[PDB]
Amino acid sequence: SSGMNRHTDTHYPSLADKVVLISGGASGIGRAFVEAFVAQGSRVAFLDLDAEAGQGLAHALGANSLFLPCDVRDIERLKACVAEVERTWGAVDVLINNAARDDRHALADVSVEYWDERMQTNLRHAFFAAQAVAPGMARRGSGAIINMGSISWMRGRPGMVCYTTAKAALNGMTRTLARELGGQGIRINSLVPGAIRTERQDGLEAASQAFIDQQMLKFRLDASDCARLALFLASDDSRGCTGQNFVVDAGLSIQ
Amino acid sequence: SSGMNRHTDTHYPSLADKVVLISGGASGIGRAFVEAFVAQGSRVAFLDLDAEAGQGLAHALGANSLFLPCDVRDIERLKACVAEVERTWGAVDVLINNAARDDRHALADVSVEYWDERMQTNLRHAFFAAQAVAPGMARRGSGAIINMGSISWMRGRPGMVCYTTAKAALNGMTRTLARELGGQGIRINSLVPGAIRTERQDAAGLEAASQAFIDQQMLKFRLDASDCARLALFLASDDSRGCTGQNFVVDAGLSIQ
Amino acid sequence: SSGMNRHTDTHYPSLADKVVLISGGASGIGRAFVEAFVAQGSRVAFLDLDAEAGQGLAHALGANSLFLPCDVRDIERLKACVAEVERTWGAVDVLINNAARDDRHALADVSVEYWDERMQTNLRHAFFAAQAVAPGMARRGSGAIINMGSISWMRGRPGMVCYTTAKAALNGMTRTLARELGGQGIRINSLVPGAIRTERQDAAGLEAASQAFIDQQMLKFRLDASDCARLALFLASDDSRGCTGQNFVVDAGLSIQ
Amino acid sequence: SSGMNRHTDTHYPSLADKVVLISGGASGIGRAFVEAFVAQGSRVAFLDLDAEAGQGLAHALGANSLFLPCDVRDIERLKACVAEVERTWGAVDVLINNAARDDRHALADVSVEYWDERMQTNLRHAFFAAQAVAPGMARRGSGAIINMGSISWMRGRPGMVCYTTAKAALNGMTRTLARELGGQGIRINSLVPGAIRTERQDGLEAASQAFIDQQMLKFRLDASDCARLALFLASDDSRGCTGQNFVVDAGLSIQ
Ligand SMILES: O=S(=O)(O)C[C@H]1O[C@@H](O)[C@H](O)[C@@H](O)[C@@H]1O
Ligand SMILES: O=S(=O)(O)C[C@H]1O[C@@H](O)[C@H](O)[C@@H](O)[C@@H]1O
Repeated sequence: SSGMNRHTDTHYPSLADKVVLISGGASGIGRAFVEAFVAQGSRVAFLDLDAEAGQGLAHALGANSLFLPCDVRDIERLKACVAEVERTWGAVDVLINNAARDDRHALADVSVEYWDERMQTNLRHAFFAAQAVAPGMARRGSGAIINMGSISWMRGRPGMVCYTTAKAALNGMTRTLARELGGQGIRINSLVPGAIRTERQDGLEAASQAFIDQQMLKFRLDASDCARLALFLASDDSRGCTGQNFVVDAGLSIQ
Repeated sequence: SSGMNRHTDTHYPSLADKVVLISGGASGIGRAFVEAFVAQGSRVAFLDLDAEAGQGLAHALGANSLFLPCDVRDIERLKACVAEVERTWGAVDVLINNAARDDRHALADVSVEYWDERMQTNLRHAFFAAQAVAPGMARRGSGAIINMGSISWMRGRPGMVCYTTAKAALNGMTRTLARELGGQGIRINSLVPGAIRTERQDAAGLEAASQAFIDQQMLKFRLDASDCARLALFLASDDSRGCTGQNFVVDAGLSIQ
Repeated sequence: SSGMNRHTDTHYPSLADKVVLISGGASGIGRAFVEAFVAQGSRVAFLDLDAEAGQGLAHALGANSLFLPCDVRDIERLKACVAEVERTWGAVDVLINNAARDDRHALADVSVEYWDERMQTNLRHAFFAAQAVAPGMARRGSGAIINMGSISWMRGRPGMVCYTTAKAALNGMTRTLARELGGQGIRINSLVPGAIRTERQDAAGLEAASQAFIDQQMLKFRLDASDCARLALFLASDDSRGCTGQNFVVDAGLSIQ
Repeated sequence: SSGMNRHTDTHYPSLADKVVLISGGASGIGRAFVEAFVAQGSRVAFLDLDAEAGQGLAHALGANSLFLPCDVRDIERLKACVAEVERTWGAVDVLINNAARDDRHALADVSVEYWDERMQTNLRHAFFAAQAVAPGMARRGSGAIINMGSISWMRGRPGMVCYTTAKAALNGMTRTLARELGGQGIRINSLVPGAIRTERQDGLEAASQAFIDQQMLKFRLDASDCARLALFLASDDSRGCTGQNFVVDAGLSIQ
């Protein structure tokens, strides 16, 4: 549907028909992933807590989109969501661990409850999602995982320790998973965005200018920038790339 | 006390009388830290699950050593241990988040409970220990934190996802905490060992695996606990006052292959 | 032309008509770049020392290919090659600094002359080529530079100090040039291959060394020139418009061991 | 002499009597190295182009200091300086490749001559100095090399391409030299300072404040900070450390 952004004019034949699963798929960056892969003729499942946003997006994208309600905190539901995707469409080809919560929080204010919940929301699911997709990928002898990283921990960004720490954790999990699963044909990399303009983000003008001034390239990045990178990392054109970060940040991380 | 490993012949005057707190202090690398700082005239508190090992080591080291029993999974006890150190000796000067569990485990087999507990044992405590020491450090306007890292995740070592992932997490937490707390005078770095010969790590066979480390390393000798302790002393002293947010890798080149 | 490796089935509309300049273009990885961009409807100029290889390849590819003979050590010729490309086709859109010499050499034996020439062959040209393309890019307000990096220095590979040192130098030059030129619309990244099977790299024995790469890699297959070209196309296209200052490693995991 | 800074109160017994060689030793950071190691009872040789500054410093430090005039561009003189140190005191124990020129220069203005000279002044000597000291170290079965790095290339600092590029080059040379020479007992690491206040550096107040605001620790670093790190990297307390960077920058590189 021509009202939904295709994100790129590039055409990746290797993406047609591939089974893509994306967490936090109903808004922002995750929504853009969903749209971009749909536009490449992939069969795209997405998970999200927001049922009405989820169903509206699936309605807009049509029958090559599948919306599954899921609180990623709930690993049991997460593994059921995976099982359901497998039954419908077969083994996942591409997993994008995208779901995350970047609510700001001061070091001194974090309680044990808040820490644990933030870790469950930002880190734990990425591991279990990978664990769930892996055996089916291995049966086929191929598959691709993309962990959404962040330059925040790289730049040592203060004021959201749980989020930055989870993100840092994914940096390592990418490397060890790449080794653990590479022998099975599965490649795992991390897509690492800079400051991406989305609806959810936000004096807005002022903060946007500060990003431009800090960046090497003097324009704002958006969700399309992420999705273009994702398509490449999913396609057969990145077949030899594993264990690695790919940073799309207009230079924000190098200051 | 006359039989104790001092770990180095170096003397750091800035370490005398400093309050040092170390988790997993009763054996292996943690024990070496405790000995080394004691030998520099620091006041060293240490936490460990093993009460008998803890009390024997504190008895051997004497009155500038303080052993507090603590399961680091238990945040409430962790915070009580800190508060007790503070009441005894004042604000902590040096925190070393050392406690960890590197038991091997297969990716495919990890359950939700195993994951959570491994994360609590390897990661969570390091944040809360930091949070507990911070206010007292800030009141003074100075302090140092050392997070024990690992080259395992850097080398993408398989077969212990929870441990390597926690270690990678500490890599990030170092950087953000360094920024968040630096305005208060607190510096935070990660000490990142390679393959350290210890009693646990030990437990040809052993000989063969030890040779493979030497063959893979750039320097052809086995690193031990003392190598870690010497690095820790430097990172605690006034000679590293300006260093923060950073890794310091003591690995004889194992991570560069 | 009907017999030519296209390298990928992907189609990048943004690459059509773009002016692509590639050093060491006549063989191996450089030749693959030339073929791949030609297959996307780019206008591709390439530089190489080997005149007969160069002219045959341009003859095989046709009128959207332009071969300029060039010794990259000779900066004057390098700048003349650039100016000639500019006059033919306009401002370069994509520069790929690919020319290099990875001949093995012992640390202890390197002379002052060998060092200088190896640095001129492996490093110097990449800066001057960048400097030559920059003004034309800036006039348009857009452009992309790709510096061929190597995992060799990352893995601290011995036995070719000048090559690994040049490659490490490019790692830094990428970052500073990205900042220095980004205000003009120019993005700059490094494509960093692992162990690429080529005719030269080839020249059990071969079989045994090839197996050792597979055993050391995370993905159990040999990478080739096409793997590099596919990465290059992405880094040149509008799909990487926002990426700058960065490494992109295509190494099947060889650098993480 | 109590007019010359000792830089630290720490005492490293393993440094007593060790033969230390430092390039660009007569001013700024290099001078501080010379003073600090002298104060630890090392036998310290230093190289510098400035003969009067060199001789004044050697005069202040006494007979455990040795000043050799040397233009590091001249590799022949560099290798003679090394040979002379070896003859006087024996094999070098510690080499600090410090000599460098950080004159600012725009990308478009660099000529071929300027590039080559900057590379000879900033990079080439570090390799040849290492090559010269190595065989003597290997005979003994021990030695330590410290390459002065810089966070400038890490932070992608514009406006001095030759300097930042040389510095980046040393980052790699450290790793490969560590492997090449490790089997001989020689360790090689890079000491990587942030923005160090020296006499040569420099509205000065304003620029100094901007460094404090950018840094995680809110004080200015000085030459002493570098020397304290150098002593550790030279001593037996870092015996197991090789191939690595050690960054002393108050957090400036993580922004
Ligand atoms: O061999 S590495 O994993 O590269 C380095 C070492 O890291 C440690 O934290 C592990 O507990 C060791 O078992 C391991 O040997
Ligand atoms: O084996 S690595 O040195 O780690 C990767 C590869 O890097 C290339 O630039 C070298 O020219 C190859 O000869 C080498 O195989």
